[PDB]
Amino acid sequence: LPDLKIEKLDEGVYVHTSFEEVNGWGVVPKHGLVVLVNAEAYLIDTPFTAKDTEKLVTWFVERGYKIKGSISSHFHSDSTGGIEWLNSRSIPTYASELTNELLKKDGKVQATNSFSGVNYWLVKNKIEVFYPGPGHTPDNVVVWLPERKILFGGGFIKPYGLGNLGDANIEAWPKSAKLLKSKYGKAKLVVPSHSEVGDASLLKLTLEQAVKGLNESHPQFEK
Ligand SMILES: [Zn+2]
Repeated sequence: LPDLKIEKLDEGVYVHTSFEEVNGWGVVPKHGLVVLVNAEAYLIDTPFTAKDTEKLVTWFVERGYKIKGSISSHFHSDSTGGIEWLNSRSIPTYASELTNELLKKDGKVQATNSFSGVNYWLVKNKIEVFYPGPGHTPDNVVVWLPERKILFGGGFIKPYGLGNLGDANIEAWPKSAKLLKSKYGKAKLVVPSHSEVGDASLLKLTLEQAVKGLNESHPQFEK
């Protein structure tokens, strides 16, 4: 597996990329963010492993930016894998009430802090968590950075295929995607879990991919 990567996306916004091997297919990249706010650091999604989470946190902490919290966008391990490590270090972790209930049901360690409702400000004026409704999973949320107009979309953003439908709600996804598109059409950058970073157009494709999945009711390179 490739080493953890950290790449600048905007002033005070970094994409962290961690990797997981899929059996006989290959390595798949997972994107999250580190957002620097008021000279402190916040994780948007954790890496899959405690090792990568520790590497990521210590990297910023050593250099003078205290880790103040992490928010996980949904219950899947690619978003929550580092919660155990963070809790073990007394670093505040956050996830929605729905996400914590799914973690609990799945026998996974929960975030220390939860929230509910459509909007939740993790940092006032600077980090907003938004629940568009069920889609990729029943609990999926997105994270908005109003100062940079950057949206972390995570697994909800599926411009080129809905992917693993094991936990998806194909019935609700179109309505959720419509709501998200209407809410953050102003986004300059949209960050998906695996696919390439794009512009607000990703919100359109997702929507059309949702409405097209309903009807018909790792990446796939075969063509
Ligand atoms: Zn997922």
